[PDB]
Amino acid sequence: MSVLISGASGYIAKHIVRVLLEQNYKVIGTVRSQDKADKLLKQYNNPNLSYEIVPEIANLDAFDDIFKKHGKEIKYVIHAASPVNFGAKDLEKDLVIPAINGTKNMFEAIKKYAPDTVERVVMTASYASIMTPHRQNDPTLTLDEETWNPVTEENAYENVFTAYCASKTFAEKEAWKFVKENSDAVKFKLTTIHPSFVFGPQNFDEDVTKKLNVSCEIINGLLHAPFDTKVEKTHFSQFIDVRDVAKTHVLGFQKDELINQRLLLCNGAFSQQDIVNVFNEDFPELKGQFPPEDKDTDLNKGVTGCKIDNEKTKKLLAFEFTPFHKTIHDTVYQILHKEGRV
Ligand SMILES: NC(=O)c1ccc[n+]([C@@H]2O[C@H](COP(=O)([O-])OP(=O)(O)OC[C@H]3O[C@@H](n4cnc5c(N)ncnc54)[C@H](OP(=O)(O)O)[C@@H]3O)[C@@H](O)[C@H]2O)c1
Repeated sequence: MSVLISGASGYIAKHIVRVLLEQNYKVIGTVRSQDKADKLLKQYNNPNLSYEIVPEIANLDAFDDIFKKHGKEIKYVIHAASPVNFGAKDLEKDLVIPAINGTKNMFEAIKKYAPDTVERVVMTASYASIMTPHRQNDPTLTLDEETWNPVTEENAYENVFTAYCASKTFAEKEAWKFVKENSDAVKFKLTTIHPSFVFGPQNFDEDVTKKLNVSCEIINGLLHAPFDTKVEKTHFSQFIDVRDVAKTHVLGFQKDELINQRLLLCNGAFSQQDIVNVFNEDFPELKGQFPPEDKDTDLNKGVTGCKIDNEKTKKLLAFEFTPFHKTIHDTVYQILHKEGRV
């Protein structure tokens, strides 16, 4: 019963792999290069961990070799690989295609090589496949676990963000379509996880680099912004802590009540200024080294944008989510401590 995790070098995946190893699972991670496999193996230093090389999830039958090799021992699959970095003017080839093709590739590989062996697939979708991007600030829209981003292929590429959100939406659509079309052929049950913007520390301190992964780069850029930088105080989106996201993925293949569930991971609205306020509150001795405190935010005026109804998700998961102030605090502390400032 090993666990296969797609895209094991990224921000969220490294936490997922940490939780899996905490629970004594045997783990096979997918990474682009031997280069990245070598560094990861030294970071975890755990004999239960191995990596296979998948250079490009969009390519033909990308995951077939893994299942030809380990098909008999893999019992659970976490499909977390999807493009988050991409050329702003290659939205199809860098973003939508690998999102969709990586998902078809993973599911077809299971059907071809382990149809009666793989028991559960937990797929990292996104809050982006549930929400409507241009209605994040609309309090009359309520989102729940059965809501879908209505983006179409025609209007998907309005800008880089709608494109990414469409990439997650189209990929998830294909996953459920595959599941409904192959109920009797393949044995695995699918669970999708839908994080909103994921904040929290990098799994390893050494991965605190000059530029972080996209979601935490939001925090990192605000933390290093000149004191006079204009900070938006208007509602931006929902957040979730990476450690809750990692925990949720692992539960996702363990708990039978999470079968066929879309899990909506949000724990609070925020603006950029709400993040900046944590800097000033929690590290007052650094006041002036980053933009100032301002309590006049949408959030502090009762303004949180579209309504999040994830009561079903919270009941199913049963563990309590990490609050915003702590998530931001831990992100910031790890950066400042790495820099020798606190
Ligand atoms: N706010 C968030 O962070 C957030 C929210 C909702 C959902 N998600 C989803 O969580 C998952 C991980 O996101 P993240 O924040 O951890 O960003 P990340 O650090 O950039 O991780 C992305 C992972 O997927 C790999 N990947 C992307 N495209 C690939 C491709 N075409 N072929 C092979 N590997 C590919 C990446 O490897 P390389 O770096 O080597 O290319 C990396 O390991 C993604 O599916 C993302 O859509 C993230």
